[PDB]
Amino acid sequence: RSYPAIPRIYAETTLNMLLKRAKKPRVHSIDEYLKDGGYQALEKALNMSPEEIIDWVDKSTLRGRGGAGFPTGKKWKFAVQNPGPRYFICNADESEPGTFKDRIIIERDPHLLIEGIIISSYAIGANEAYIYIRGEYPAGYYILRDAIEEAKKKGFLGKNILGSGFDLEIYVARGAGAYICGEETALIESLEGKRGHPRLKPPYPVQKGLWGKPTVVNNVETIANVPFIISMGWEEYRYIGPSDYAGPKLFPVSGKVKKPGVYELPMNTTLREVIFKYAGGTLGNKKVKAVFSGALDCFSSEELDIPMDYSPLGFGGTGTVIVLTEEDDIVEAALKIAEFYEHETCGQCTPCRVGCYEQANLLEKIYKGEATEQDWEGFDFVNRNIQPTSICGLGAVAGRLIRQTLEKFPEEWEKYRKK
Amino acid sequence: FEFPEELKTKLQEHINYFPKKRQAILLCLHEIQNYYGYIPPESLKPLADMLELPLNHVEGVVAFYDMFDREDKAKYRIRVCVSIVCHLMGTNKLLKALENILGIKPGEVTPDGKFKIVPVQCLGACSEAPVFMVNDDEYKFESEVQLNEILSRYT
Ligand SMILES: NC(=O)/C(O)=C/C=C/N(C=O)[C@@H]1O[C@H](COP(=O)(O)OP(=O)(O)OC[C@H]2O[C@@H](n3cnc4c(N)ncnc43)[C@H](O)[C@@H]2O)[C@@H](O)[C@H]1O
Ligand SMILES: Cc1cc2nc3c(=O)[nH]c(=O)nc-3n(C[C@H](O)[C@H](O)[C@H](O)COP(=O)(O)O)c2cc1C
Ligand code: SF4
Ligand code: FES
Repeated sequence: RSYPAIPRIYAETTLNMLLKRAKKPRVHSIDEYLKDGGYQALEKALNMSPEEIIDWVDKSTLRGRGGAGFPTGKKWKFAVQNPGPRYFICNADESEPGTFKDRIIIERDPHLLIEGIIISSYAIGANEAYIYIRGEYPAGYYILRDAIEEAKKKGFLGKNILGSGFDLEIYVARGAGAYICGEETALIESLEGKRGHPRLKPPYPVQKGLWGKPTVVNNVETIANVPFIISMGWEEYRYIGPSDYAGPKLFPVSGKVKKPGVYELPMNTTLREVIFKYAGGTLGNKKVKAVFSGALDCFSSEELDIPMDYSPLGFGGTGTVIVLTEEDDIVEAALKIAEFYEHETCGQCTPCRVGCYEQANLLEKIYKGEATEQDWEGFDFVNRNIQPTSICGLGAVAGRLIRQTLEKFPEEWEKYRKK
Repeated sequence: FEFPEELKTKLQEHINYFPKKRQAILLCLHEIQNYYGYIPPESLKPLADMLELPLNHVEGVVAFYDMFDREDKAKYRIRVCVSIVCHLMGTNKLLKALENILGIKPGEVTPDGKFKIVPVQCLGACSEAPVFMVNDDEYKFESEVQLNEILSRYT
């Protein structure tokens, strides 16, 4: 079986959990997975009640790895308070800049993700599950389609799984180039065969989701933790990292580091340790200027001693680490972020539609030294006014990272004002 | 406009795959583009009929999703990431090397209709920056010599 070419992303682990097999850049098929005790957590899960599974996932302290860190067990509890039929959705859209953590699991250990989907679907009583994978991950799509067939042939999917009376089908949908289809309500709209337009929340998908039914949406990485929680038990899982933000976490590190790639580390690791202890420090040993947490936040070199956890002062987000060094122009980097939001706004909300466009248009004038005094004042105003009336997280953060560069690098921005 | 039997059967497979016909819309458009090298505007009405959707719903979907191209026919789409990491690590060097080999810039198609350079947002392979795709295959750009050898594999 031949798949499209994929670059071999470097992967390293100190925990040997999500990357036990995925640290090797190749597809691990079902026989190899079974030899490691794969699908044995599913067999144990089918001998537990769905309520006991929700309870262990809750007590494990597992939090959403898609970026918001919402407690997973609590999300599942909300879905099961509502009458069925219910749906389970694996979010494999992964389109945030600098983020390549989820593809590592999909392309190398698809049975870890599949086992997690089966247990999670069983826990919430869903008989249909969906993987929504971005269109620019074609190898991941083909790998998943083949792994699901391998699971079906071994009796892990279909009707009456292992004589449990539990039925499940996993469908794989493909995206077609929209970052907004990563937002869970736009993802659902896309699964329903429409334009990827987010819906006003509340209702959250656990109340009204796919076809208006209770729906759980979880990120690939969140799901890949579920077989470990069942296999080890929640207590053992909770000894990994801080007991309040437990478990392995994947950190996609890129930019000006000696060893760019994915690192599986506990969340008590600091940002400084991620860069210098694990990613081998910086290219040419240049000083760190900034760390971009995807297109969401900008951390300065004064903020490297923070933990990589979901605490109020932790790094949070997806764990995405884009390293910029002393030579990198912050204004040129801010322009790339502005261009990203300009290209990805769905355009439903007027301040987001016009503000994402104007922020990039005016920042480009500033960068080229063609901005008037009015363009400078206009850029400042637009940056502060993308969020009003926004119905999703994109409009709420389109100006966030850029505003942080204005506050943290005033001297560099001031140089452009005089240009 | 009528889909050739070989394409029509593949579209029917996608339509029968999901519990509801309309959920197959993106898989069908991906299939149409793969077959023709673009989305022919005349293909939208027979597809809308197969999905049991109004034509304007299908038109709105094609306009929304960035991978779909209704204007230029290309055998190979060279998707070049122009986002933050690849920009920092050498997108301009990759774009100059593509200009030296093929004589085209982003958004342009070669006169033979073989290659089109498509600038895209983050491809999720940032540790391998600068990243590009040649249809479904993905690569890290190393140099013009390395790139030239990659492109020679697409006939
Ligand atoms: N792999 C990738 O590339 C990747 O993961 C990229 C992600 C980029 N994103 C950009 O915005 C990240 O998303 C992040 C915002 O994402 P969100 O869904 O708007 O966040 P929310 O806090 O609304 O919800 C988080 C999850 O919990 C659920 N939920 C919240 N309250 C609930 C409530 N009362 N009852 C029930 N459910 C409830 C909600 O339904 C969703 O399920 C941003 O923090 C970036 O970190
Ligand atoms: C614009 C935008 C893009 C997002 N993209 C993704 C994505 O690619 N993958 C993902 O799992 N979550 C993404 N999210 C977050 C989801 O809406 C949602 O919080 C998540 O899938 C729920 O899973 P979790 O609790 O396991 O993290 C995005 C959110 C927004 C606002
Ligand atoms: S905030 Fe922006 S991306 Fe989100 S729904 Fe409104 S226009 Fe679309
Ligand atoms: S920024 Fe180019 S692959 Fe992510």
